[PDB]
Amino acid sequence: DVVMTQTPLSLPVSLGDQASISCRSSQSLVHSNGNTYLYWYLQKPGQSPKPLIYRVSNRFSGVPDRFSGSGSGTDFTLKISRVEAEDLGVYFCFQGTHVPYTFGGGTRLEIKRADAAPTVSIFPPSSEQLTSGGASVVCFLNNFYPKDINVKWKIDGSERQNGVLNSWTDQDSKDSTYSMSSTLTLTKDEYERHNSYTCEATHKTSTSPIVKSFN
Amino acid sequence: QIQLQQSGPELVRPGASVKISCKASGYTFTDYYIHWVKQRPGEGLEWIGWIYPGSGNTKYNEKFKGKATLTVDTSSSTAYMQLSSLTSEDSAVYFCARGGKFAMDYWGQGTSVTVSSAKTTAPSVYPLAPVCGDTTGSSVTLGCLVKGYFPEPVTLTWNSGSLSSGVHTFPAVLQSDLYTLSSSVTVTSSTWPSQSITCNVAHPASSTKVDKKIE
Repeated sequence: DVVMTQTPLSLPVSLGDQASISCRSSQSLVHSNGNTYLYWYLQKPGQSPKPLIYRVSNRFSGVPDRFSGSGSGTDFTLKISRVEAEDLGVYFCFQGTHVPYTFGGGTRLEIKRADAAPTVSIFPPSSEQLTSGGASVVCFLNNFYPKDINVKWKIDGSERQNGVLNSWTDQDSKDSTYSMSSTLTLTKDEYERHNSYTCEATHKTSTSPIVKSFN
Repeated sequence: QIQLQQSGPELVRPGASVKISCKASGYTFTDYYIHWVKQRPGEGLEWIGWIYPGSGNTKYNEKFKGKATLTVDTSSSTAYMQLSSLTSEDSAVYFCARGGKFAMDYWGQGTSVTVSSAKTTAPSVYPLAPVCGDTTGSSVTLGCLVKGYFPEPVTLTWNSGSLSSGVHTFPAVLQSDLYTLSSSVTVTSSTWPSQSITCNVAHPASSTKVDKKIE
């Protein structure tokens, strides 16, 4: 299968900015008939992809002139000249020259914002849950920027891999920050077999892990 | 004008089969290819294969041949995709798209296929109150954990509608055939405990819970 690599994978942009995304194939997409089948689509957060550039540089019909594709053989480039809020979403390049056709990983354009350190809060199981037999320890890492955060559960100093479920919100509408929830589920007489539960987070804002804990 | 309008069963048991349709309108069905593409959320797009409605000829992605089977009914200008022997890895959103041989331009809206062994299940809603003592500065963050429900959606509301500021409802994740969702609400330290906060959770497929975060 041909591999398509897109750069960056996340592009913060202030509205009105110029922006460039790139797509590199693991081999030439020039076809024997001379055409290069490199396409670019935009997926906006709740819907189907919409077509933007066909065969490396030709815009589709209603695509604003702001969009421009460039590149040849294996390295291609999309550029947006004055980004607008309606242009926020995920960008994917597509090679149709080799079977199977493959897409690039996606590049999300998002709003630049100042860094914001997270608010970490850990929650022991409820009386209600323990009475029913289970134990979920929940850690909320609210309102941070940039999206890249790495959270781990360590119960009594061991890092627990198994049993945590994570969920992320989209970039906040009136704030531009991100939020994450991490839930660790054990059984009551299993949770009862240890006592400190820690939720430590690593993020750009702090050189030290953000550690919340209890017993 | 041109519309690929999808429709095809969406909650299915593992080991079964599901046939999803894609009725085309606004252009001559026969002149273009229908391409089908799979998207596993939080991720990229995979090309499954195509059909040429004129001849009935197809080409599949090696990965999907045997799993996907592609079919057209030129009398109704509707194209189908049957998936077979479903497993969890098959829960994704599937798209048909009109296109030429090498690439697609206009895409249909998507059909979400969820593979699960569940029955309809009312959620367990759990209050998540602050850990203890050594915590709060200007704010206190409370939370509602609602778990083990099928199918989607739930309505989580904090104080029956007002208290719109400060909440984040995380997207539901399926884990072991049932879903879990969670919500944080951050309020000022002179608001809680004094002023009671309740989380209200509703599940169309069954019935409603209202839970107060005491302590």
